[PDB]
Amino acid sequence: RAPDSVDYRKKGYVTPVKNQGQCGSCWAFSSVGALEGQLKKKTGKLLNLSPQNLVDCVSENDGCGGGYMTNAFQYVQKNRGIDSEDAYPYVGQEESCMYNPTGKAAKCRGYREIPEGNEKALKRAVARVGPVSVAIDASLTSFQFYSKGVYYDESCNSDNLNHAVLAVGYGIQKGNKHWIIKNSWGENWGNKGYILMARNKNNACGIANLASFPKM
Ligand SMILES: *[C@@H](N)c1ncc2cc(Cc3ccc(N4CCN(C)CC4)cc3)n(C3CCCCC3)c2n1
Repeated sequence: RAPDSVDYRKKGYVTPVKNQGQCGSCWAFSSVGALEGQLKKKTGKLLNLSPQNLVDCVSENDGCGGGYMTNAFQYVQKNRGIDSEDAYPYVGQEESCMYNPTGKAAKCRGYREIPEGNEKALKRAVARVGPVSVAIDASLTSFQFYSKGVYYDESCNSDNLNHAVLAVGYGIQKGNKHWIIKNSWGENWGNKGYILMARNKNNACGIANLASFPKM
């Protein structure tokens, strides 16, 4: 059976929480987070990858205007690599693509998508693969000002996907099952940059509607 609790932060698969600023690059941080997890799993090394590389170079996405994680993974595969954060620093603004092979830190062989709305499939992926990129409805004031506990709001709309984050684990808190989510709004947001979101509560906030992970 799959573990009843998994927390990749404890296994050293997760880099520190970042702050995306005003740029709508949540999709880039979500993608990089998933790649960072696979890189650690494959090479045993953990390092910050470049979301700016993705913002400036994934032509299929809209830079600071938004984009999909699947398109980001496809880029890394076709481009044959993505630079480290140190080599291509985050600025928080769209600029011409400056990718350079010299700073390459990871590669990608493709990606897989989680069946729409299937939390059991998402659980399997987090348990057997690692951190997974996911999209959610983060438009509610209750989410914006989250501080502690298992987040659940009857007003969340699973069809209103407007933000991308990273699932780095799952567990239970005071009898309530949850997903451990890494956001990209800085360490001062939520619980040191993280939020626990309701698990197995009918795909709350659309947690399993647009999930995917990279193949390495
Ligand atoms: C995260 N900070 C963030 N900010 C703004 C977002 C806008 C969108 C919606 C969106 C815009 C553009 C695209 N691409 C370009 C056009 N092609 C046709 C499709 C891809 C995709 C999506 N998002 C998304 C919300 C849902 C999760 C992914 C990001 C924004 N996210």
